[PDB]
Amino acid sequence: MPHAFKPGDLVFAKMKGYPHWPARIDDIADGAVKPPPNKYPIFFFGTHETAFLGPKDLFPYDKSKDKYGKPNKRKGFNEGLWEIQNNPHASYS
Repeated sequence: MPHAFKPGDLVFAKMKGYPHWPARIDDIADGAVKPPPNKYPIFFFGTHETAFLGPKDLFPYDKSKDKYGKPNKRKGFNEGLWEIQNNPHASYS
């Protein structure tokens, strides 16, 4: 049975106007800006952007990859598919 999300969890993350996007729950670094309550720092593979999102926008990677894990025209997307599959815990700093 599911736990709450934790840093390291791999997901597809949904934002308005984008397709479900390969992404991970980031750790918050010492000195870094904390999310709002009930929100998580989400690192998007490929674009290496961060946004803050609640669980309603977060789709666990393993369950959803068959639906979402497919090339897409958008900039950064296919790079992001490579990262989430081949080195999802790396530093992209």
